[PDB]
Amino acid sequence: MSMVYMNIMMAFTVSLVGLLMYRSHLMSSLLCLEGMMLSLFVMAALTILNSHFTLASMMPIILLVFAACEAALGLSLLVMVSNTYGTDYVQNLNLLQC
Amino acid sequence: MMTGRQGRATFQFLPDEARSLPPPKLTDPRLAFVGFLGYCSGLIDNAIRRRPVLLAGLHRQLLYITSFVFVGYYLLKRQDYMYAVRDHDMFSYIKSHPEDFPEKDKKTYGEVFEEFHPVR
Amino acid sequence: MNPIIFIIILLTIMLGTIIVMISSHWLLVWIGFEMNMLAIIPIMMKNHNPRATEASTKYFLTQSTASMLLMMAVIINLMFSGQWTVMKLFNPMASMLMTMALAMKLGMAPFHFWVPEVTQGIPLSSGLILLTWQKLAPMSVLYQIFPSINLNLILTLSVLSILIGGWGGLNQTQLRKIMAYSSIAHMGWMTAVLPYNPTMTLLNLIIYIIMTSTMFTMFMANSTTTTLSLSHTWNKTPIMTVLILATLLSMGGLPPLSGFMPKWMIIQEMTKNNSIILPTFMAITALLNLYFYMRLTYSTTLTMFPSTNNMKMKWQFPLMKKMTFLPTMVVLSTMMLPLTPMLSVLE
Amino acid sequence: AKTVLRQYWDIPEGTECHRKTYATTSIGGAAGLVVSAYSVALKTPTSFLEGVARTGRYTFTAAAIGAIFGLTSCISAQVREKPDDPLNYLIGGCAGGLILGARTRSYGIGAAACAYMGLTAALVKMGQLEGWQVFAEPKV
Amino acid sequence: LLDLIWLEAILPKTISLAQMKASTLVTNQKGLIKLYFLSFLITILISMILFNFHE
Amino acid sequence: SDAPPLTLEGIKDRVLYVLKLYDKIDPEKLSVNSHFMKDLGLDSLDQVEIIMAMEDEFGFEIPDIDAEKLMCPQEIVDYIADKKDVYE
Amino acid sequence: ARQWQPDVEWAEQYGGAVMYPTKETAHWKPPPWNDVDPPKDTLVSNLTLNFGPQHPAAHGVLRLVMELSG
Amino acid sequence: LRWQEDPEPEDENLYEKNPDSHGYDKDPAVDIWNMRVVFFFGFSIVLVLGSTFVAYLPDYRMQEWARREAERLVKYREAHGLPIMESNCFDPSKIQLPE
Amino acid sequence: LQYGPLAYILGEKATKKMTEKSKLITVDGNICSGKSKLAKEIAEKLGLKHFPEAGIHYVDSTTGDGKPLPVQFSGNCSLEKFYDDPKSNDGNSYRLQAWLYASRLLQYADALEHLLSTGQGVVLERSIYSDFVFLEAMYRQGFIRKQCVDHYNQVKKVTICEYLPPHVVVYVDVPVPEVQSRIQKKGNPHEMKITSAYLQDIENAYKGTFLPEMSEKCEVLQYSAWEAQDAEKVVEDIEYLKYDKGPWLDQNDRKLHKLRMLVQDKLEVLNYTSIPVFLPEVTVGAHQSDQVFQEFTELPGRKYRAGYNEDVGDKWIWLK
Amino acid sequence: KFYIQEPPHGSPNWLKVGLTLGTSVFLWIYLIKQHNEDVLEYKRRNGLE
Ligand SMILES: CCCCCCCCCCCCCCCCCC(=O)OC[C@H](COP(=O)([O-])OCC[N+](C)(C)C)OC(=O)CCCCCCCCCCCCCCCCC
Ligand SMILES: CCCCCCCCCCCC(=O)OC[C@H](COP(=O)(O)OCC[N+](C)(C)C)OC(=O)CCCCCCCCCCC
Ligand SMILES: Nc1nc2c(ncn2[C@H]2C[C@H](O)[C@@H](COP(=O)(O)OP(=O)(O)OP(=O)(O)O)O2)c(=O)[nH]1
Ligand SMILES: [Mg+2]
Repeated sequence: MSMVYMNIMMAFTVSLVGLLMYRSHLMSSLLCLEGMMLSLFVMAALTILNSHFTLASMMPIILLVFAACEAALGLSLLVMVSNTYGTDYVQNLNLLQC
Repeated sequence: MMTGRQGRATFQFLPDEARSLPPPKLTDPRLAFVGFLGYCSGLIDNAIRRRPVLLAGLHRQLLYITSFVFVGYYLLKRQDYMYAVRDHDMFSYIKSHPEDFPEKDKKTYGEVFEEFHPVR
Repeated sequence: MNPIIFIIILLTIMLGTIIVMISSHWLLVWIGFEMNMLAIIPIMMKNHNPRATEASTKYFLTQSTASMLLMMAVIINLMFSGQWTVMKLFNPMASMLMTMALAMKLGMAPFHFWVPEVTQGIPLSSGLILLTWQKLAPMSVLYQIFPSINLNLILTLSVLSILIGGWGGLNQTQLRKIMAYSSIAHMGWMTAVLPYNPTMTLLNLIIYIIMTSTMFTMFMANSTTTTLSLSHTWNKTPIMTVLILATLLSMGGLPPLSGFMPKWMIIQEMTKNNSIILPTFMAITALLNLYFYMRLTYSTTLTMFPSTNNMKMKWQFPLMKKMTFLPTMVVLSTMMLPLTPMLSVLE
Repeated sequence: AKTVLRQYWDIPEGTECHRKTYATTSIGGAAGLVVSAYSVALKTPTSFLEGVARTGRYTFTAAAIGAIFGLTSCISAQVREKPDDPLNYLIGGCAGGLILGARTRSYGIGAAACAYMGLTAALVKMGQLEGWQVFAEPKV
Repeated sequence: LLDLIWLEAILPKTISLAQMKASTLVTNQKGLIKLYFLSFLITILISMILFNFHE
Repeated sequence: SDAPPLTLEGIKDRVLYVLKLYDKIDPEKLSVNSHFMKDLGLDSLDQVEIIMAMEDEFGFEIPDIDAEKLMCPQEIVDYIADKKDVYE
Repeated sequence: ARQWQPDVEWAEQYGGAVMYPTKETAHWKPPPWNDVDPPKDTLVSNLTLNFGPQHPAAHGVLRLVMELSG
Repeated sequence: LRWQEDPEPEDENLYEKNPDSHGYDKDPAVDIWNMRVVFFFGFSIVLVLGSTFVAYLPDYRMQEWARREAERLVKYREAHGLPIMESNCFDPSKIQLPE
Repeated sequence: LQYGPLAYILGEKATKKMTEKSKLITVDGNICSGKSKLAKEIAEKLGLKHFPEAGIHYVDSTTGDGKPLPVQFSGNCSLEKFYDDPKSNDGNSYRLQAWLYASRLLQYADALEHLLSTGQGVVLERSIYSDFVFLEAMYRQGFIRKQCVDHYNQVKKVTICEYLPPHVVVYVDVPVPEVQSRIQKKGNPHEMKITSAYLQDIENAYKGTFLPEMSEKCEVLQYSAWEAQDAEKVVEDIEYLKYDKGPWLDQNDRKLHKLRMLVQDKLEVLNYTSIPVFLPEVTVGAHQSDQVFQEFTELPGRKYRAGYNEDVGDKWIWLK
Repeated sequence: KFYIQEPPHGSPNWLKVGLTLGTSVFLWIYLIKQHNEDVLEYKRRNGLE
C-alpha cells in the first residue's frame, strides 16, 4: 500500500462525495460518475500491472467499455429531462413523491 | 448449510445416488394434494374468464391436474432425497466423532432426585 | 416499441441476471448488473411521459452509484487477496461497500427512497419486473458472500427495512406505492435470516415473488392503480375481489395461507441460534404490513364502495388481458402450507 | 458506539455516577446528532442558523435524556445497595421519559415516554444479566 | 372511565396514534434527488465513524 | 397549507404600502378613501403606474377595462378582494 | 334495517394523495389518472444571430436577422 | 341525493303470505321440509338416541371397575392384617435417597 | 389467430393493408341537418362501412344478440326526458351526456379497429371530437352544473389523446331557424321542445371552437343545406383531397400496432370513462348497483362469456 | 346463431384440444414409465428383487 494508493483512493472518495452532493445540474453529477470510473480504472490497472497479473490486464479495458455504456445511457436520459423542462436541473425531477 | 456437501453432484436436480431411495407412491397423500391444487387452478381459470366452472373445458382441467401431478412427483423425489442426505451426513458425523456424542450413563427415577413443588 | 425490440430488451434483462448467477468471477458479476441496468431503463421509458422520465433517471442514478461501490469492493478485495473468485471477501472494508452496494440495489432502508418513486412512475408491468426480477441478482450475490458480511450491518438494514416498509405503507393510497413499501419490508425478512440459514432467504424470496407477481397480475387485469379504482372491481369482476382478499391475507402472513410459511421458517432458524428478541420484534412489526393489506380488503372485497353509471357499459365485455399463470400463481400463493417440508429442494 | 458502551458496562452499577452520567450523555448526544443530520438532510432548513438551531434543539433533548437516565439510575442503585436490579433502570428510564415531555411541552408524551422508556431500560438491564443477544452470532 | 376511556387510551389508542405519526415522518418527503443522496452520505459516514461496520 | 390567508386588513395594508412608495404621493396626505385625481393631484398616467405596482404586489393581471375604475385606494382593496375571493 | 355499505363520504377518505393529512401534504394532489402530466409551457429559446452586414457572404450591406435552432 | 341509491326495502312478514309458515323459507314446500329435518335429526335422533347412548356408555372412565377392585383389595388386606392403605406408593427398597 | 405481437411479427402490419381509400370520415352538424342521409350515401358511393350515430343503446348493438337492453342496464338515461325536463334533480342531463361519450368513444374504437384490421374506410356521425358541442350547450343553458363540465373534460382529457382524428370532416352548416322549422316538420313530440337558444349554443361550439380545432388536423369540408342534398358532389370533393396535414402522416407500423392493441381491448378503451370521481349525476350506490348487476347476468346469453351459454344453444362447452 | 358477432370462442379450437389432450396423455405415460423404472432401480440397488 504505497503512497500512490492513498491519492487514488482519495480521488474515488472525492468523486463519491461529489456524486452524493448535487448542486443543480444533472450534467455535473454525470461527470462525477465518469470520475469514479477513472479512479477505479487507475486503481485496478496499478494493482494488476504491479503484480504482473498478465491475464487481468484486459480487465481495465472491459471496465472502460461498460463505463461508456453507462455514460451514454446517462446522457440519453439527460436529453429527455432537458426536452421536458428546458434545463437539466434536478429540482424539476420531483413529480414523484416518496 | 448443505450447499458445499462433499457429494460432487453440483447443479443436478436428482444426483444418481438418489436412485437408491424408494420413489414416492403414486397414491402418496402429498402427491394427491398437489393434484388437488391443480384442480383448483382449473376451476379458478374458468371463473376469472367467466366460464361454467365445473364443466367448461374439461380438456384444460385435465392438463392442469396432470401438469401439477407431474411436477409434484419430481419435487417429492428431490424433497425425499435431500432429507435422506441430511440423515446420512448426521449419522456419519456422529460415528466419526464418538467423543462428542457419548452414551449417557443410564439412571432410573428411583435414583434421580427431583425437587417437589406443592400445589396448595 | 417494436415487438421484436421489446423481446430482445427483455431477454437482455434476464441475461444480465443469469450472468450474475452463473459467474464465478467478480468482473462478470459486475458486467451482469451493468447489462441488467442497460436493458431495464428502456422498459421504464416505454410510455414516454415526464413521470416515467423522472423514475428512470432516479433509478439510473441510484443503480449507477451502487455499481461504483461494488467495483470498489471488488478491487479492494483484489488488492488484499490477489484473486477474483466470487466467494467470501477478504477485507472488512470491501464487505461493507459490497453489502451497501447490494442494499442500494435491493432498495433496503435507509437506501429505499427510490423504490416508492420509481414504482409509481412506471407502468404496472414494468413495476412487476422492478420488484420481483431485479431482486434475484443482488440476492444471488448475498447468498455467496454472507460468511464475511458484518452481522450488525446486515441485521441493522433488515430491521430498518421492516420498520420503514411498514410505516411507509400506512400513508399510501396508490397501489404501486403500497406494493413498493411492502417490498422493502419483505427484503428485511430475507436478509435477516441470511447470516443463519441462506436457504430460508431463498424460500422467502420465492414466496414473495409468487405473491407479488399475483397482486400485479390482478391489478393489471383491471388496469387499477389506485385504491378507489380497485374499489370498483366488485361491480365488474366479483371473483377477482375474492382472489385479491386471499392473496392479501397471504401476504400478511396469516395462516393457513402460504405467506405464513416464510415467517414461520425464519423464526425457527433464528430461535435455533438463540435469537429471540429479533424474531419477536420482526413478527410484531410485521403487523404494520397486515394493517394496510387489511385496509385494501375492506375497500375491495369485504365492503361495496360506490359505483359509477358508466360501469354498466363494462359488463358487456370480457377480460381480454392475458393474465398469464394467474390461476396457478393464486393457488400457489394461498394453499402451500401443507407442502412446507418441500423447502428442502432449495438445499 | 462499541467503545462508549464498553465504558458504560465496565463501571459497576451504583458507583462512579459522575462517570456513568458522562457515558450515557455521550450516547444520547450522539443519537441526537444522528437525528439532526437526517432531519437537516431531508428537511432543508430555511437558513444556516435555523439549521444549527434545530441541531442544538434535538442534540440537547437527547443529551438531557441520556444524562438523566444514567444519573437517576446510578444514585438509585447506590442508595438501595441493589446493583443488579432492573428496578433501578425502570426509575432511570421513566425519568428520561419525563424529560422528553418537558422538552416537547406535552404531558401526554411525558406519561407515554415514561412508561415505554421505563420498560425498555428495565428490559435492557435484564438482558445484560441473563445474557440476551439482540444480534446473536450464528451458532447452528 | 375504565372500559371506554383508559383501557382504550393506553394499549389500542396510543399504539395506533404512534404508527400514524411515524408514518407521516417516513412518507412526508420532498421527492428530491438532492436530499435523498445527501442522506446516503450521512448513512455511510455514520456506518464507519459511529458503528465501525468497516471492521 | 400553513401560509396565512389573505384578509381585508392585509390587503388594505399592502395597498397603502405600495401607495407610500410612490414618489408623487405625499405620505402624510394619503387617506384610504382619497381620490387619486381629486385629492392627490395625480393624472391619468400616474394612475396607470399605480395599477401596475398593484399587479407586481399581488401578482395578477388587471385589465384596462377594470383598472379604469380604481380611482381610490379603497376601490383597489375591493377589486383585489373581489377577484381573490377574500370575503373575510 | 338494511346492511350498511360505504357512501361517498366514506370512500373519499381513500381518494386523497395521502391517508393522514398534514401541513406539509396539504398542497399534494393525486397524480393524473393515466400518469401523463401536462406538457410545460413552450419555452423554446431560439438563438438570434446577425448575419451581416460586415460578413463575407452578406454582400456587404445585408443585416439578416436569423432565428436559429442549432 | 348525493347518488342514485335504491330506497331501503321494507321487511317481509312470512305470515302474511303463508299463515302456516314455520319461519324457514318463503316456499311452503321447502319450509315444511326445513322444519322436518331440523326436528327429526335434532330431537328424534341426536337428543333421544344420543341421550340413550350416553346413558349406556360402557363404564365411562373406568370408574365402576375401580370400585370392584377396591373391594377386592380391601377384603384381601383386612383378611391378612395388612394396612388398608400405606403412605408410600413405591417400595422404598427401589429408592436410593441421596447420601 | 387473435391479433397481438405474434401476429404483427408474422406480417399483419397495418400499412400493408391500408390504401389511399382507407379514410375515416365524420359527418357533423346541428340537429336535423341531413347528416344521417348524407353520411349513409357517402358510405355507399365510396364503398365504406357506415356507422349509425352512436346512441344510448350503441353498446347493446355490438354485444350479445345485438338487440337493445332494458333501460335500467343503461343508467335510465333518456334523451326523451332530457327534452321534457332538462333541469331535473335526478341528474338525467349529464348522466345522458357522460353515457353518450362512452358510446361514441366505444364506436370510434370500433371504427378504428375496422379500418386498421381490413383497410376499409368508415363514415361516422358526430364522433367523440364533436360531442362537446352538446355539453357546451347544456352548460350555457343551465342544464348541467359546473362540476359536471369538469368531470367531462377530465374523462375526455385521458381518452381523446390515445386516438387519431378522422381524415376528413364533413360539416353541414344550417342556420338555426331552418333547423327549428325542420324540427317542427319532423313532428317528434319531445324533440319539438328544443328551444332556439340551445340550438344556437351548438352552432357557436361547432363554428368557433370545433371547426377551427379540426381545420389544422383534418380536411374540413363545409356544405350548406342546398349543396348537401347531392351526395355526388360531396363524394367528388373527397376523392380529390390532398391529405397534406394531420397526425396520420406520421404513423407507421409500430405506431399503428400500438393503436390496434388499444382499440381491440374494449375494457381498455373504456377504462377511464368510470374514473373514481363522485358526482351525484354519475355516482351509483352500492345497493342499487349490486341489484342491477345481478339482473344483468341473468339475461339470455350473458351469464357467461360469449360462446359458453347453453340457454342460447352454445355447444361443446366441455371441449371449449 | 344467437350472437350478432361471432364469438372468439364460438366453436372449439380443435388444434388446442388435440394438443391439450395429447399433452396430458404423454405426461401420464411418461410419469407411469418413470415410476416403474424408478422402482426397478430401487429394488436392484438394494438387492431385494
Ligand atoms: C420486542 C417487542 C416489541 C414491542 C413493540 C411495541 C410497539 C408499541 C410502542 C408504541 C408506543 C407509542 C406511544 C405513543 C404515546 C403517544 C402519547 C400522546 O401523544 O398523547 C396521547 C394522550 C394525550 O393526547 P391528547 O391530550 O390530545 O388527548 C387524547 C384524547 N383524544 C384522542 C380524544 C384527543 O396521552 C395519553 O393518553 C397517553 C397515555 C400515557 C400512558 C401510557 C401507559 C402505557 C403503558 C403500557 C400499557 C399498560 C398495560 C400493560 C401493563 C404492563 C405491566 C408490566
Ligand atoms: C439535577 C438532577 C435532576 C434529577 C431529576 C429526577 C427526575 C425527575 C424528572 C422530572 C422532569 C420534569 O420536570 O417533568 C415535568 C413534566 C411536565 O410536563 P411538561 O411537558 O413540562 O408540561 C409543560 C406544560 N406547559 C408547556 C403548558 C408549561 O413531566 C411530565 O410531562 C409528566 C406529566 C404526566 C405524568 C406522568 C406520570 C404517569 C405515567 C407513568 C405511568 C407508569
Ligand atoms: N343531449 C344529446 N342529444 C344528442 C346527442 N347526439 C344526438 N342527440 C340527439 C339530438 C337529437 O334530438 C337526436 C338526433 O340528432 P341528429 O343529429 O341525428 O338529427 P336527426 O337524426 O333528427 O336528422 P339528421 O340525421 O341530421 O339528418 O339525438 C348527444 O351527444 N347529446
Ligand atoms: Mg340522425
